[PDB]
Amino acid sequence: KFPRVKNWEVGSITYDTLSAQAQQDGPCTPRRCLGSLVFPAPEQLLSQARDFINQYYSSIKRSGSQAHEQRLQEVEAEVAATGTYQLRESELVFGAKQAWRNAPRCVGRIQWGKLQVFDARDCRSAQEMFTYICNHIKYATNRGNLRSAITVFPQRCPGRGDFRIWNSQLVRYAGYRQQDGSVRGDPANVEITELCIQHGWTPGNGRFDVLPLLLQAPDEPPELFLLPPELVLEVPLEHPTLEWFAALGLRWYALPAVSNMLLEIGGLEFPAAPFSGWYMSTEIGTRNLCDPHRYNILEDVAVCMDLDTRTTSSLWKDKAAVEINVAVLHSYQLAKVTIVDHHAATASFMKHLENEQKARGGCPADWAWIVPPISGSLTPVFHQEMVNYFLSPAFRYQPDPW
Amino acid sequence: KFPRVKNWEVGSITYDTLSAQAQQDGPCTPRRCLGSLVFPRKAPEQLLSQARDFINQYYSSIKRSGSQAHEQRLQEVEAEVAATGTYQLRESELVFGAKQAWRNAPRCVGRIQWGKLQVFDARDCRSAQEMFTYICNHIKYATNRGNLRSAITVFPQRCPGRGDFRIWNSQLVRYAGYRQQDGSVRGDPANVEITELCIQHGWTPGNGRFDVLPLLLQAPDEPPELFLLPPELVLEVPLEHPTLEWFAALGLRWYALPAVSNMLLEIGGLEFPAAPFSGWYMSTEIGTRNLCDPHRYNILEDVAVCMDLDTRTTSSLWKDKAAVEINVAVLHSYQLAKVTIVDHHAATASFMKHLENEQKARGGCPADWAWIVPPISGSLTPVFHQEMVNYFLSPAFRYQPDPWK
Ligand code: HEM
Ligand code: HEM
Ligand SMILES: N=C(Nc1cccc(CNCCc2ccc(-c3ccccc3)cc2CN)c1)c1ccco1
Ligand SMILES: N=C(Nc1cccc(CNCCc2ccc(-c3ccccc3)cc2CN)c1)c1ccco1
Ligand SMILES: C[C@H](O)[C@H](O)[C@H]1CNc2nc(N)[nH]c(=O)c2N1
Ligand SMILES: C[C@H](O)[C@H](O)[C@H]1CNc2nc(N)[nH]c(=O)c2N1
Ligand SMILES: [Cl-]
Ligand SMILES: [Cl-]
Ligand SMILES: [Gd]
Ligand SMILES: [Gd]
Ligand SMILES: [Zn+2]
Repeated sequence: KFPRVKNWEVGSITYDTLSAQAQQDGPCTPRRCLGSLVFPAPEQLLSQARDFINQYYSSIKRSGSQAHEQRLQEVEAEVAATGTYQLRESELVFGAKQAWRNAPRCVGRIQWGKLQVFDARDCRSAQEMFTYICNHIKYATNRGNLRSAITVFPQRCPGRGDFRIWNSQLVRYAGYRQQDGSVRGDPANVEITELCIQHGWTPGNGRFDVLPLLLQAPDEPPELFLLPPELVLEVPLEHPTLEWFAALGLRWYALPAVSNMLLEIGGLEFPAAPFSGWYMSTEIGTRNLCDPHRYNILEDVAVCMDLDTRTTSSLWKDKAAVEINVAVLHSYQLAKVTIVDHHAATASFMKHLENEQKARGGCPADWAWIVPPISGSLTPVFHQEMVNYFLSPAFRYQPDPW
Repeated sequence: KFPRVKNWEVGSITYDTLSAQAQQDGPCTPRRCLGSLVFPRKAPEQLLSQARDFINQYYSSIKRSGSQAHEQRLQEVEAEVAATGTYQLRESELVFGAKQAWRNAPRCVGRIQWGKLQVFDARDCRSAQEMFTYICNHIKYATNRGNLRSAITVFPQRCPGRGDFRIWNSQLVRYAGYRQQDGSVRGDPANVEITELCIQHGWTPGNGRFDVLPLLLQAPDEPPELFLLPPELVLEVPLEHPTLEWFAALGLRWYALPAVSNMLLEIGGLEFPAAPFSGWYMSTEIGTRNLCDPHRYNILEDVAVCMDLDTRTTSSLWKDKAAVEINVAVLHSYQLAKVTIVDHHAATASFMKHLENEQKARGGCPADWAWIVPPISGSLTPVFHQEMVNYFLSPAFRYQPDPWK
């Protein structure tokens, strides 16, 4: 049947009819659920291309029109002639927005219709890739008034290497392996930091050293590019009432610009299509700064707050985490950099689910990722049953290029 | 092959081979995951296969696989099923099966304790009055003046020709929820339906926020019978906060003993529709879900206003701050009352140890990530960073239909 989906806070029931159109298989079976796991031929391409073109023409209310038929014939004729095809720019924009819309782990999808799409499919060199990336960062950052954007580099094609951005985000802090095995800076980025050093980057020795970009043009080794510091907007973290918090020297960057995912549209694959929006504050204050395998600053802050750190039942961890999240929100607002707290974001996502139920009959959503990492059940999404499935166009994980 | 399971905090990787023994289907398919749904679902040769599997589990657990006793029990069960359509557990098997069902429960974070369970054999029970006796003795034993002891009381199994024993209440201790004319609820909205059933069956209702409900106890083929718990049996904890002195004036309280009474215990193909079990609370159950859920007592905004927090904008994180202090109050108050309680940090740390133990003992552990991760401070706990595999093993505790529907 269609899954029955309940909201336990309100008692409201929906049926996800959209899931019946799920393209690819996920990791679960009737025997066991793997929903919590982080990492789950012209005929085939033409089949995906036709489904996408049909999708697009349905969305603009032109199904079965002459333009629809003409576009299908164009795609068939191009695949027959070349083994691949080119998206019209309107289709690329639609495809990128749909891939965002379809992303089950994105709580920010209320924004999905508002996406600046930079068409870099004419890109030829890593140097030009860098210029596109800087223009993206400048546009999206917008002096702190963040604007969602994606830059689409040339698609994958047979007999030619991919464009790749080796960095997982356009802005990443270095992580330096110390002699005793610990990390200075961001442990998430030890591997890319060492790759940057291997390719000729002179490392810093700070906790928040912005990494250079490793940009790979087809069939070339990656090339190192330094981001101009004026392009990388950062927010020093301070707290509204804990005056010592600023002295901790914590900071984060304004622009979450994810650069290692593959964008798939109509069977075409764009291995370099960095996209950016703005942060939800728990990403910074809870995960990046408090994860034990990231900056792991929770106990430092708890020491500064004079909390009792050797009984768990004092909830010192929870109190310290809240004040770090408060500091993130306060600091981005003070700096006039767009940020959304986890209450506002989850409330907007509930509105999104409602919109999508009416628009498409459901919404693929990954509960474990949508529910924020603090205050889970204080947010409405905790009480919302969700159905997780894969629709295309999509953003996919892909192997690291090295 | 077997699911590869990663802990992202440590980077350690295991394979859940136990999942290959999953005995029932869950709700997910390769096309879509339904892991976040609360309620996923809903003979002689099938009974024998489940019985043989269970007997094999039992004899393996005591390291007597292949013994004459093992073979005799298999033959006896097969003969009993052939002759009577069913069979009876030996007392030792019942104890093992109850503990296994707890061990197998994917949504239970407290399973480090699974070997420590007092099993009361009430399979000789004959009436609702006798059910009440067993229940009162369970509550008394389990409460233990606040030094809580995990226990289960197993009433007679389902059997053809005879209705079931059922406890209609979802827990042995529940606060009444009284629907008001404006649609609001006085008391616990979770219990509106059982409250109305108690009233329909002759209970004179209170009008408080924390009125302990009577028990509706159903003997086979009888309408349910109403029993009031002696108030001295029901240990309760008044809630205060160590530094927010007005908090005590909220008049909030909760009960000591979580005693779940509406789940079905399945052991070796046998079904025990009345098998209430109790342990102790994890503090987030009370302080985060029961008190702060918008559809439960919903106290968050009133606490936040009394804390003088700015409730006009969400980015002050007033909800988070108020919820933390409510959880502090629960922990402080139970400790002050000398009633066993575990905070979510301690509980999840112990569950990580349990996962480690079970990897070695059985090659895996069925776990429901969405239920194991606490409802506040999720990623501050180790379980958030632990990938989990959810699957159904038997013996098991299962949901079952309400007996009035
Ligand atoms: C506009 C504001 C946005 C907000 C507040 C937001 C929020 C988030 C958050 C909190 C996550 C989880 C990330 C993590 O935990 O690591 C996420 C995931 C994701 N976002 Fe959004 N997002 C926004 C815009 C966008 C845009 C513009 C795109 C693409 C066009 C996008 C695509 C995705 C994808 C594909 C994921 C899944 C990543 C994965 O599976 O690892 N998001 N988003
Ligand atoms: C000893 C201390 C224990 C602690 C701290 C504990 C903790 C928990 C918690 C926090 C939940 C989630 C409940 C909810 O959110 O509604 C749970 C569920 C569960 N517990 Fe445990 N538990 C304990 C003992 C037991 C015992 C003794 C049994 C049975 C013999 C048991 C069986 C279960 C089952 C079957 C569930 C799943 C309920 C469902 O699926 O709705 N637990 N436990
Ligand atoms: N607002 C936003 N955010 C956002 C959205 C999508 C993806 C991400 C980044 N997702 C990172 C997931 C991750 C986290 C930690 C580790 C890691 C690995 C090794 C050691 C320690 C940590 C690895 C990964 C990727 N597998 C952020 C945003 C970005 C663009 C638009 O909106
Ligand atoms: N420590 C323990 N705890 C625990 C363990 C298992 C089960 C439960 C109770 N599980 C409650 C689930 C629930 C929550 C809210 C509603 C509800 C329904 C309608 C409106 C509002 C709320 C309904 C249900 C039952 N489906 C507690 C414990 C009990 C026994 C041993 O250990
Ligand atoms: C193991 C577990 O899936 C992992 O820790 C997940 C849980 N939920 C998440 N949710 C978000 N938004 N981001 C994450 O990285 C994760 N990590
Ligand atoms: C919709 C969602 O499944 C529901 O709110 C779940 C989430 N996780 C939970 N986790 C626990 N421990 N208890 C619950 O009742 C729930 N409820
Ligand atoms: Cl990030
Ligand atoms: Cl409860
Ligand atoms: Gd000091
Ligand atoms: Gd005070
Ligand atoms: Zn699943």
